[PDB]
Amino acid sequence: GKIRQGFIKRVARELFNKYPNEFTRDFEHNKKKVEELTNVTSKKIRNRIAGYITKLVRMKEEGKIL
Amino acid sequence: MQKARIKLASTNVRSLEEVANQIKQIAERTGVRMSGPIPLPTKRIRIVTRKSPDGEGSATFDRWELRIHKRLIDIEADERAMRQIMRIRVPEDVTIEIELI
Amino acid sequence: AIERYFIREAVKEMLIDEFLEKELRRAGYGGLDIKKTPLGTKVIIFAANPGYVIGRGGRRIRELTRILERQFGLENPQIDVQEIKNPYLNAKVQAVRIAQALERGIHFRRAAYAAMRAIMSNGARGVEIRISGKLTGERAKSVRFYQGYLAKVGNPAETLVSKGYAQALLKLGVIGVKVAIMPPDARLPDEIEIIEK
Amino acid sequence: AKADYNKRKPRKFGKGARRCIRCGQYGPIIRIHGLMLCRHCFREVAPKLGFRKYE
RNA sequence: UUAAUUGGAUUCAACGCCGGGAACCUCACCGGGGGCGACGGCAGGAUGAAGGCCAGGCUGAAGGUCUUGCCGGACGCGCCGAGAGGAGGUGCAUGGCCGCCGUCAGCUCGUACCGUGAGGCGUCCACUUAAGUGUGGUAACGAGCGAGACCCGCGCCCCCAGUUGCCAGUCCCUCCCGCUCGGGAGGGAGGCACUCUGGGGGGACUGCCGGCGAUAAGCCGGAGGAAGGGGCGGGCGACGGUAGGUCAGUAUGCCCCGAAACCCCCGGGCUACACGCGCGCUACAAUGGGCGGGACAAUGGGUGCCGACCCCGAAAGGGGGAGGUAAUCCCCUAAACCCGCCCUCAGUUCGGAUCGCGGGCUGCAACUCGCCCGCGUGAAGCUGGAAUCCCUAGUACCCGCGCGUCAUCAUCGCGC
Ligand SMILES: [Mg+2]
Ligand SMILES: [Mg+2]
Ligand SMILES: [Mg+2]
Ligand SMILES: [Mg+2]
Ligand SMILES: [Mg+2]
Ligand SMILES: [Mg+2]
Ligand SMILES: [Mg+2]
Ligand SMILES: [Zn+2]
Repeated sequence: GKIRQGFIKRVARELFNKYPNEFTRDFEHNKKKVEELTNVTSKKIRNRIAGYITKLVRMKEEGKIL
Repeated sequence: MQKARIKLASTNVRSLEEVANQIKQIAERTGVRMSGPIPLPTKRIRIVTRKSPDGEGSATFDRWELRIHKRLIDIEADERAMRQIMRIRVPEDVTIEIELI
Repeated sequence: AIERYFIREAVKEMLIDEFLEKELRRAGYGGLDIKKTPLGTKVIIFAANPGYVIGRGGRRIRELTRILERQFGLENPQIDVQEIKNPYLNAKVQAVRIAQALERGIHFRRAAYAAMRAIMSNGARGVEIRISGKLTGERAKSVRFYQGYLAKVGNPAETLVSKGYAQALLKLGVIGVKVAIMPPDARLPDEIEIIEK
Repeated sequence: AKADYNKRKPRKFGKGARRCIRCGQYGPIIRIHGLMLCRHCFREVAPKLGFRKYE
C-alpha cells in the first residue's frame, strides 16, 4: 500500500510552486536539485520528494492539473 | 624506533575518532611514519532477562546490549612526538595504553 | 579483560548517585560527575541550595568525603558544589519540587498548574504531569495535565524528552509523580523546511 | 560469650553466598562479567549503566 | 498420607510458571538450644554493678548454665513507658512494574452551528489502503497523541585503512614421488593483490512502458536490475479498562508480635504415593541395528579461571605443566552424510526401563537425596478410540553446538 505520506505532498507542492523552472522531468536530476534547496538530512525522504515532483511536472505540463 | 603501540578503546564512537585524528595530525606535522587506525573487532556484551516481577502472564524478554569499539595505532618514537602525544588529554570515557616493542 | 574494567567503573557512579539522592533529598540534588585524573579524582554536585549542602561553614562536606571514601571507592576525593544548569528543563527536579509541595499540605491541583505554568514560561515546547495515589478518597485514582507537543513512542521519544519520577509519603499513604518535559529544540523528522534563495 | 549467638557463618558457595549490592536478596543474581545485582534491579538501572536496547 | 509434607497462580491470559536444576544456607515449614530493649525514669551500685576464662558435669555439642575461683573497672529489662526488627495480615487501602483486549485503529481539543436537556456535528457518504492511510461531496473549518516517519541488523558497489587478520604472483633453503623434464609439502624474506575486520559515501522512487479506475486517489502485468512494490527480520504498546498478578525484589499507610511471630546454630521436610491431568524425551525397527574407515560449521566464554604438550590407567579419572587480562594462547579435527563387511522380518543383533557387585570426581557433609564409569539381568511396547495442536520460504520437519543457573548435576530457558 504505497500511499504517499501526508507531509511529503505539503512540501513538494510548496517548492514546485516556488521554483517552477529549476525542475525538469529527469529523476536523477531532480534528485540532486532537491538536497540543496532544502534542509533534509534523511535519504529515503529526498527520493520520495523527487518522485512526487517528477510526477507533478509531467502531469501538469501535458495539460490538465489534478 | 622501537615502534610504540597505542591502543584506544571506548564506548562512544565519535569521541574516539577525534583523538585518533589528533594522533594522526601530530605525527604528520613532525617527521615520522605511522600506520593508520586499524579497526579491531567490536566486543558487544549482551544480557537477556525476563520482564515481569511475578510469574503470571506470558513470558516476554529484554535484550540489553553494550558495545565497545577498539582501535590500534603503530608509530615510531621521537621525543619531539613521543612528548607531543602526552598533552593529548583524552576524554573521560576512553582508555589509552602505550608500550614499545 | 577490558569489559570487566568498563562495567566495574560504571557501577560505582550508580551507587554514589543513588545514595546522594536520599542524602541531599532537599536542596534538590541535581546530579553529579566524576573526573578521574592522576593522583586522585574530583567530584561535582549541582545542588539547588549550596548553603545546605556545604554545611555550617564546612562541617558537612568533611563527613561527605569520609563517607564517600570509606564505604565507596574513590581513594582521593575532592568535592565541590555548583548551581543547576537549567532547573526548569530538568524533569527530575520538578518531580521532587511537586512531591515536596504535596507533602507540605497543598492541594494537588494548585501544585500542578503552578508547575506547568512555570515550565511552559521558562520556554519548553510541551510538558506532561501525571499524579496517582489515594487522593480525596479511599479508592485510588489518577489525573493528567498537559500543554503541547510531546512525543510518546518511537526513537525520538526516548532521547529528546526528559522524564523523572518521585514519591511523596503522607499520612494516608504514598503518591507517585511522573513528569516529562521537551527541550525547546525538538526537531522531529517531520519538521523539514526550505532553505530559500 | 553473648557475641557467639547472633553471629553468622562465612559461606563461600551456594545461594547464600552472594546477595544483591543494592536490594539485599538471595536468589536470582546476575554474575555475567562481574556486576552482582538482582534480576529486578538490573532492569530499572540499566539505561544509566550505559546499556541500550537495540532489538 | 505426615510431626512438617510452607506458600502464590485455575479457560484463552494456571501447570520446565514465581528465572523455583532446594544435600547445609536458599527457607518462609515441623523437633530442639541459645542471644537481642538507642532513650527517659525505678529497686541497686567503686565495701565494688554491667560485663569475660584454664578444668569438670548436664547436653546432640557447647563457660549456654552449674561445680570451681580468677579477671575486669562503672553503670543498671530484676521494674514502667518507648524502640529496633518482621518472607507476620490485608494486592479489595496505595506507589512502581508487568500480562490481555491489541501493534488493534482508535481517543480527544479550539472556535462556530443543531437540540429545553443527556448529547450531537467535525469522526458521515462513495471508491482506495496494513491503517481515522488517502482522493472527491458535504454546518463545518483547523489541530493533538497513536499509525507512518525514527533506531538496529541482512543482501550489492566504491573510497580510506593492513596487526595480533589473509598468502595469489615473484625470491632463497630443506624434504618427498613415476627418478624428474613435470607435481607436491614446509619454513623465511617481502605485499595488502583476494577473503576479513569497520568508519564514510552510492543504490529503488510506482521512477520507466502496457492495461483497469475519472483524467484523481490508487491496483494489476512487463522490463532493466544484487535487490521491487512497508525491500526481509526485529525495537518502540496511545486515552482508558480489566477491584486481572505481585506487600514473598526493593519502597509503603493501618492493625497484630515485641523477650516474642525479632537474630543465630545442629538434625529432619519441600524428593512422601491405590490415583486424575498439562508439557516433553526414548521407542514400537530395513525410509534400520552393529563394527572399521572418509567429509565439511557458526554464535559465544576464560585470572576464584580457560588448559595446549609429555607421561601413568581398559574407562571414568590422576601426577606434571608451556601460553593466555584476548583477531595472538585455550575451549574446538560437531552430528545427521558417504564406502566396506555381519543381521533378513523376528518381541529379533529391535526396545533399554528395573535391579546385583566393583572403581572414581566436587564437597565442611553423599543413608534419607548428587553425578560419572565396567561386567551381568533384560519390563511394557508390533502405528495409537472419540478428540485436538503448530506452521506460507532459507520458513516447517530431521541432526548436533554455545551461554545462563553452577563447588559438582540440563530431557529446561535463550541463541547458533
Ligand atoms: Mg533447608
Ligand atoms: Mg479497543
Ligand atoms: Mg488489581
Ligand atoms: Mg483480585
Ligand atoms: Mg517442589
Ligand atoms: Mg540394541
Ligand atoms: Mg546419596
Ligand atoms: Zn537488587
